[PDB]
Amino acid sequence: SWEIDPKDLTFLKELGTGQFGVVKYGKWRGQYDVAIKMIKEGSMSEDEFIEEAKVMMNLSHEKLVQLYGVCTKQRPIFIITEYMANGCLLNYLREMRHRFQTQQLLEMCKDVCEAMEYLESKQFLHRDLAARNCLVNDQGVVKVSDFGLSRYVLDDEYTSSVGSKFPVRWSPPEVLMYSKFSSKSDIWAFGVLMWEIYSLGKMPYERFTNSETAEHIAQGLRLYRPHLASEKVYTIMYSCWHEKADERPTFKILLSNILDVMDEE
Ligand SMILES: Cn1cc(Nc2nccc(-c3ccc4c(c3)CN(C3COC3)CC[C@H]4NC(=O)c3cn(C(C)(C)C)nn3)n2)cn1
Repeated sequence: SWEIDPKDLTFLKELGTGQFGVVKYGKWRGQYDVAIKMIKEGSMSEDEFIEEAKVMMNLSHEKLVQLYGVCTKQRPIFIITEYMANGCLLNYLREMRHRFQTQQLLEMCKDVCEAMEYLESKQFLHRDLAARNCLVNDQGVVKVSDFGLSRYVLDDEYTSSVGSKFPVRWSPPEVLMYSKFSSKSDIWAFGVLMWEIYSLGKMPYERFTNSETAEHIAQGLRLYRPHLASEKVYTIMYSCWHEKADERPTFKILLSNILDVMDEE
């Protein structure tokens, strides 16, 4: 049921390369757009991912990039997902031609927050939430992508909290200090994502290295208000960065807060 026949795929354009190698745009059965991850040899814990894929198939939300199936009888294995015509949110934000209105930026936050409230309701962690792991469709809707996949990455530079690819700038102090992941580390990352959206894709802590960032966060330094964020919007993103994880909100509370600011606005 989770298996797609790779003979049903037509490959049409290369999208780029991520942690697991090349991703392509194609058609399924001559008709339906898909994205196809071609998993590079050595990059993924494949047997564990294949077992988890059964669970991921049943995650379905309008603001989550849908997993359609896997092709596992051959190597490389393929992961087939919903196709998002406008690519990753980070690059979308950096395209100044869009001249975004702050109401559009708030709606991007709401899109992500609805997806994360859904994953929270299933006790499912994203584990690498960030604008680079969200995607944008042809209607400008933002959806959350590649949730949970961090668990199957074999590259130590990504897994090690001091590795060159670890998401230091999206991590709370208890992750940096103790590798304590929880719902509340996804919360922290979501606040950084809101900051990315309102900063039109600037790098968080852009004047600092990863090592310096970890030191400053531990000492209580925080990101500060982006020029395009109202005071009420900044209060929501800042609430995600309480030092004490248990003082951070849930995604349900964050969603209610975002909807309130939409009414103000
Ligand atoms: C340009 N573009 C793209 C579309 N559409 C579209 N639609 C659906 C999916 C995709 C897509 C999804 C993921 C990735 C790419 C594409 C390739 N992408 C390149 C740079 O930007 C093109 C790099 C990132 C890659 N990340 C991973 O594979 C990945 C990462 N993780 C971790 C969580 C870090 C473990 N796990 N999997 N792209 C339109 N234009």
